[PDB]
Parts: sequence; structure tokens; C-alpha cells
Amino acid sequence: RNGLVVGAVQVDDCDQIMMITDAGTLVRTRVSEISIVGRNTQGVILIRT
DNA sequence: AAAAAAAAAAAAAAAAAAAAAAAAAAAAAAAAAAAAAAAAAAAAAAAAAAAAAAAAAAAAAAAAAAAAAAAAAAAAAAAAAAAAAAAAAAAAAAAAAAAAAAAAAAAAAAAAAAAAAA
Repeated sequence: RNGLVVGAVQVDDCDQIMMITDAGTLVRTRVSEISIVGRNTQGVILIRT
């Protein structure tokens, strides 16, 4: 897509754990995973960084 | 023959070092277990190969979570001042091969001496 290019990382997570992500240019963040709903292997949703 | 420096007399100031003996620790150098790594054998799971198949991307289309707009408000990060940590550049150095000067052994031959023959 215009926004999405290449799949990067896959992490298994429960419904109350956080996902910390990093960017190549000295940027990161810590997000709560409650606010995103599972979907069936075909879709694009929420931009977190 | 003039200048300069060493050394020695005797009361003063002030320092430095080598070993013995026992018992414990701390460096520092070795054999020797012990496991990576590598060479050279047989051996055996994976790709190949082929036929056969059915599970998920297309396609229609609603709708429901969404990313831009608007607003208010909090305050992370960036650049400018200073103040420390830590590493190349350059120069210096102590043993260390090279050279030169003095001590001990060497015999050739003779002065002086000691000793004895007729």
C-alpha cells in the first residue's frame, strides 16, 4: 500500500499486555493492546507509530 | 709563575642497607583434564519427481470503525552554554651492539748473583 510496504515483526500477545515498537531513526513507543481487535489475516488497521 | 679545585684535619646537621628465624598470603610459571575444532570413513532424511486434489483470493455490496478537521491544553525535545571521559599524535628512553684503552701471560736474552773446581 501507500502506507504499508514490508511486513516486519510478529509477536504473540494477550488482551492486557503492551507492544513496544522501535524506528530506525532513534524513535520508539509503548502502546496498550486493548484498543485493537483481531481480524482474519487480510486487512490493515490502526497506525501505531 | 698566576688561578682553580680536591683532600684532610674535628665538632655539628641529616640520612641509607644486607642477612636469620616461622607462617601466612599473593604472583607467576608449569603438567594435565577437558572440551572445540578439524580430517577422514559410512551412512540416511530431503529434494526431486509425478499425479492428483480442493481452500482462499475475486467479485457483489452494506455498514461500522475509522483518520482528517476543529479545539483546548500539557509540556517532551532541541540547540546553546558549560563541564568531564577517553583515545591518537608526537616525542623520549634503557638495554644493547659497536668501538677503543688497560691488565695478565709470554718467552729471547743478559746483569747480577751464588756456588764450586783445580
